[PDB]
Amino acid sequence: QMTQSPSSLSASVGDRVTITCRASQSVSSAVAWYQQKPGKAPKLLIYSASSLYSGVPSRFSGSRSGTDFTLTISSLQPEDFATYYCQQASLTALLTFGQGTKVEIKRTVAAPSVFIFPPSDSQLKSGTASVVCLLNNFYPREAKVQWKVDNALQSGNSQESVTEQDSKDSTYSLSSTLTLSKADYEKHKVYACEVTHQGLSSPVTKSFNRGEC
Amino acid sequence: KIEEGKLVIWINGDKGYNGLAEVGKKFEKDTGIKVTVEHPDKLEEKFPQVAATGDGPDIIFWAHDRFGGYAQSGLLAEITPDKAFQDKLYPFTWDAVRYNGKLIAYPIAVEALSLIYNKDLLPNPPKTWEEIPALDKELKAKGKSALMFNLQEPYFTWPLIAADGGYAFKYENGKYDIKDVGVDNAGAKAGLTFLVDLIKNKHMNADTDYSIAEAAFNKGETAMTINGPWAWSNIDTSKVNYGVTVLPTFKGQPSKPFVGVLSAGINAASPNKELAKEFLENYLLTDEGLEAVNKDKPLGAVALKSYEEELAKDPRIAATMENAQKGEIMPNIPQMSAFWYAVRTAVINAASGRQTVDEALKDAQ
Amino acid sequence: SEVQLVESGGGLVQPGGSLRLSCAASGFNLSSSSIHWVRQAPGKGLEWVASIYSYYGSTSYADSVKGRFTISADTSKNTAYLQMNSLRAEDTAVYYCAREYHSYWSYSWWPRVGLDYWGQGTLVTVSSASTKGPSVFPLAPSSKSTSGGTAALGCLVKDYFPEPVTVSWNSGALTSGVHTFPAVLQSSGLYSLSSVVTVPSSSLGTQTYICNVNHKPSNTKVDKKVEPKSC
Ligand SMILES: OC[C@H]1O[C@H](O[C@H]2[C@H](O)[C@@H](O)[C@@H](O)O[C@@H]2CO)[C@H](O)[C@@H](O)[C@@H]1O
Ligand SMILES: [Cl-]
Repeated sequence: QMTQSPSSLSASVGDRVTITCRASQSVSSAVAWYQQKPGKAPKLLIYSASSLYSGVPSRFSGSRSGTDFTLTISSLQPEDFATYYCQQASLTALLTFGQGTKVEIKRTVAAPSVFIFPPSDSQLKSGTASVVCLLNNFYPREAKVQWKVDNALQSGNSQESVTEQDSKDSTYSLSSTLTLSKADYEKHKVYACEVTHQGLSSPVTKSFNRGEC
Repeated sequence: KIEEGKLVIWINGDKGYNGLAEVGKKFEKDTGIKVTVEHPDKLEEKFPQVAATGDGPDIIFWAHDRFGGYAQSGLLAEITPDKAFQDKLYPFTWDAVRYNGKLIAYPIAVEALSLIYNKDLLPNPPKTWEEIPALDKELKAKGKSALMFNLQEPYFTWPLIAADGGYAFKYENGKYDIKDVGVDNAGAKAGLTFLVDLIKNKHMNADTDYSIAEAAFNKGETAMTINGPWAWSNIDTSKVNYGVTVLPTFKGQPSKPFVGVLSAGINAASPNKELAKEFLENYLLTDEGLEAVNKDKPLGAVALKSYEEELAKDPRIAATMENAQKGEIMPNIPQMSAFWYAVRTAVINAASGRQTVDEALKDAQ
Repeated sequence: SEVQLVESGGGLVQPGGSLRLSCAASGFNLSSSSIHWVRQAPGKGLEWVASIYSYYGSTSYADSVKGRFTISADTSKNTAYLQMNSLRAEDTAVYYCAREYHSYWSYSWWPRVGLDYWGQGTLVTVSSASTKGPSVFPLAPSSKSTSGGTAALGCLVKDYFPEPVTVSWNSGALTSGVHTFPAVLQSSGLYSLSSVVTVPSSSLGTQTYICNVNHKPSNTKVDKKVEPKSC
């Protein structure tokens, strides 16, 4: 087991960046670091804990401190925003990858604009109802969406996905879909989605009433 | 002829032979079979001489590099661990004891040299060999010295010789070319020259051996030494506040220590092969057997998988395995004893000044 | 002569089925290197699968594939293989092959170093779903949209298989403020995604917003006009 931390970190061009993996019940120093961009294969950075792979720029370096292995980027460059993976080869000849670390572009905290969408009539025509909550252009990425049906908490009946960091304003957008059968959708009246974000002083709630207008 | 109904074991005098004898007393308690542990001088040279005539110990312990020569001469029994037992040790340690496709010994532990430093005299040990002369000049003003280690055995100087390019035998396309020896190339010459300059400028003494360097470090007279895990227990007794860390780099490249696998071979002449197998598999290569030897003198990174959790609690072992990560497992081919004898003569002749570096390494070639 | 690895054999397979991947190497002798298979489930991290790791041809596997996958190699063809049997939904992923080599290795392949060359990856989908085109529904702008500001609308593309779908707006003319979200795999085995866009609230009654959905696997092309709901 290779515990990688943090799962995501925000930084600016010129920053010194540090990523650490902790090895458990292991004495191997066969520790490598990889960089991966969206849609591409991983690329080797460091091997043997501290050896710089040929052709990799000098700002990348590895070190070991006890059971903790760290990748350092001395001066973050624009092409260095990506995901990084640590990897150990155990003395038992097993490979383990860390969970990964997203290095993303830091910017000013920005609260989301929240919208809620009722299921269309053409969908209800088929027996299922999807309720969509939109969080537009926020930062940072951490956000909490809570669905409430007649002020009752929901769990296990919603899925969400997030976009990549926007190429110009460096923000995120999130979409959450509340899925219910047409029978259960018409048993209730008030449908709300509650958003908790650092840019919001208090949770914002967007709601509608079933079949009003 | 070897006496039937008991075990005689040879192991080097720097290892935990008293702890190993405690495992033999447990074997004697359970089975009634007496185990006698001996540590004769130059046992890696004595064993091939007495074993060839059908004498010697039942079991011989040494690093894996000498066993290929013993196997070629027919002096070792092929060992017979089943698949379940082989799955109890790390695969790379089994690779170290394969010769001509066959297992010729039981792997015990992985050994590598580390830099050992006195934290009170030197809280930030140097990262490069190149900065040691200035450090010594500073410490000599205070009646101390920077570094002392064994200059009589090439094992201790090999990490520096190999750093910039020196090697033993060339390996190419799945085999060694035993006529292609790398003891006198540019990389080897650079490393040995740096050692000789340390001696010419009186930062080290050509006469320093194992005992002298050990005494000097354990009394706080020198700030660093180079040694393996077996030496840590005597440092614990001296109460020096020591640390274990990575060997220094040379010309920007890591030191490349040879990695040894302490291994146990069974004398082909032994009439106690079944007893020897039972002792090694079910008494030594257990958590409690390795613990008993380790309490006497640390073995390093023991080959038994079930012990890795305990090893990980010992930060000296992580340092040992970081130096091993930057090194190479020794060949075990029969030509290794000739390689070692040649490097030993070249280092001694160059360090003493009776020959230049070029003359000594040319004679080793 | 460049080192490279090329995976093939990916595709769609039913749960319980079998699939054999191939990894063709060039620019180096595969027999002197270690060869590893590593997979990456959609949106997830790297997961090591199997290796040939020693001079003697020893293999190792991750626990999640042990007994079901077999790694092998044909030295005469400089190719490695991953035979995958009893496949499950959780085995869906991009499968990468990667080599590990150290020039000082001998009969001992020590120390273990980095995976320096990877292939582009081949995609394996394990599912019992049939090809199905999506039903596109409007996400009508709210009737209480902040005036003098910005309103949100979109279309919901639901219940299709397999990936992918592409979504545009006004035939590519409207690109500013568009977010097409990554698809989600529903418990039914079908995918679903949304594509939204923000527009001025004063243009809801004067401008036309049409989302164009394309699902090539089923040859479905929908245009869906989105507009406020009538009461
Ligand atoms: O110096 C030549 C010598 O090196 C190695 O011996 C080591 C041994 O591996 C260690 O366990 C420890 O006892 O120190 C020895 C050096 O004095 C090789 O194993 C040996 O064959 C070789 O002659
Ligand atoms: Cl998120």
